[PDB]
This record gives sequence, C-alpha cells and structure tokens, in this order.
Amino acid sequence: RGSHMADAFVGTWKLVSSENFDDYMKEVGVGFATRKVAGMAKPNMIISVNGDVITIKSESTFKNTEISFILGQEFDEVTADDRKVKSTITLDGGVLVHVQKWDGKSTTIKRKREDDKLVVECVMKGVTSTRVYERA
Ligand SMILES: O=C(O)c1ccccc1Nc1ccccc1
Repeated sequence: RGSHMADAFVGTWKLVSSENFDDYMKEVGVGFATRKVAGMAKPNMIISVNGDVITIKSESTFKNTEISFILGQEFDEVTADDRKVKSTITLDGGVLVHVQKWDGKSTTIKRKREDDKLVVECVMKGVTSTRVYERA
C-alpha cells in the first residue's frame, strides 16, 4: 500500500498548550475531581495507520486510551472521563472529524495539521477548547 491521507497525522505528539478545556469538560458533564485531574494531564498522542485502520493512542498520568477505527464506520469508545459513547470519525478536507454521541448528547473533536503542529478543537454546545500538540 502507498501513502494514506491520514499519513500527515502519523507520529508521536505531545500536548504543549490548552485553552478552555475545563469549560469544555464542564459542558460535556465531567465531574469535579475528574476535571481537575484530567486538566492537569499533558498527554502524548500516538497516531498510526495500517491499511484502512487508524489507531489513536493517548498516554498520560490520568489515563491511557486507545481507539482503532475505519473512516466513516461507527464504533464504541470509552472516553478518558469514562463516558461510553458511539463514535464516527471521517476525513473532511484534510481534517479528522470525530463525533461522539451519548445520553442524547453530542460533541465534536476536530484534529488538523497546522504548520508543524497538530491542533485539536473540542466543541460542545457553543464551548470550544483548543489543544495544541507538537512532535515529540
Ligand atoms: O487532548 C485531546 O485531544 C483530548 C480531546 C478530548 C478529550 C480528551 C483529550 N485528551 C486527554 C485529556 C485528558 C487526559 C488525557 C488525554
């Protein structure tokens, strides 16, 4: 197999900045103690592609998570804050768009390459958090 469109995301990334993430978690419904501990985390993100399967791992002092998925195909995900959600991830003009649905709620996580950074935009009902990763 040759190059994949998600290949621009492949690599090991480290969180270098975060804005409004506490407010975002509040809007998602995250409880106090989880918000405080999760907000301290400086996770590493490891993204790989094998054929049609994309894997995104997050390693931190808070939790280690891993999702593997095929674009456009819904899957089960247990989030770092231990929500049990139904997730679909697609590629839209070079942006990975991740929708999570649970308990009649929805949130959208967009991951995009900007310069040498991986920028993560987390949106819930008007609240947006921007998390910036650099190569590790
Ligand atoms: O950093 C992200 O892209 C991110 C986006 C949405 C939810 C969680 C996220 N990461 C994370 C948060 C706390 C502990 C460990 C990892």
